[PDB]
Amino acid sequence: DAFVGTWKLVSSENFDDYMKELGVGFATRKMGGMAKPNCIISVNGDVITIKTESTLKNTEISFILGQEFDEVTADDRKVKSTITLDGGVLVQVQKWDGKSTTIKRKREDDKLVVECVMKGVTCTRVYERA
Ligand SMILES: O=C(O)c1ccccc1NC(=O)N1CCc2ccccc21
Repeated sequence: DAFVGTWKLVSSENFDDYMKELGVGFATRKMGGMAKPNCIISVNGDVITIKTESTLKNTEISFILGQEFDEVTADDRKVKSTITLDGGVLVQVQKWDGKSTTIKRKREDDKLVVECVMKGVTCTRVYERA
């Protein structure tokens, strides 16, 4: 849809603070912060696939909107994820150990804008088409 494509990170705001709030350690935050991932989004019927690729870590999820799934995150959290489409926004919640974080993926002009919230910390990651 609006989301399908190959996208490259072009800017990041507050990612270090977000990783800290998630409980990511210093060494991993150091490696993660200077990464410039690509994100490849595809759809085949009910099933959406999001691949996030980088030099030091690749992840992939495939899901059906509204259907909870188990996910191991890039930082090795074992979470329950649910992704829904709300007003053109892909809204992902990840739940684990009584905590949650929300990851919203939105299309804005030429950008794929990713807003990540954990407690008081909001991180914005901006991607453009490769
Ligand atoms: O990066 C993002 O914008 C991102 C945004 C929302 C949710 C997950 C994310 N990131 C992610 O899944 N990965 C995978 C591998 C890797 C290496 C370095 C930094 C990040 C990531």
